Amino acid sequence: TGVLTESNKKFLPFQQFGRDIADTTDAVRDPQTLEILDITPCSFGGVSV
Amino acid sequence: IYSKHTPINLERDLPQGFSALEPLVDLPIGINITRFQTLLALH
Ligand SMILES: *[C@@H]1O[C@H](CO)[C@@H](O)[C@H](O)[C@H]1NC(C)=O
Repeated sequence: TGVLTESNKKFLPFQQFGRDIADTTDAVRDPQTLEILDITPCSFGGVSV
Repeated sequence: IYSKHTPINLERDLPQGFSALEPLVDLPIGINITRFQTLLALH
């Protein structure tokens, strides 16, 4: 779940994924069109009363 | 079959530096290999 944005990461042609240090997927490759998408989590935060 | 091509200055020995070997082709063969040989092109 997230926001798929355009990316300027220079993927090698044999690389499909990019990984965060917490082993979560940061970038993905579209299997239909050879493009790279950045995954960013949606807007969230804390609420104080 | 990891591969890399690198320019060299002269022909004494291996240079000093880090050339990362990118993967090139993966083969699904899966046979028993214990010995190997290299051909030469003789004219
Ligand atoms: C699948 O889509 C890609 C890009 O749209 C296209 O190049 C490819 O030919 C398609 N494959 C088939 C079997 O139609």
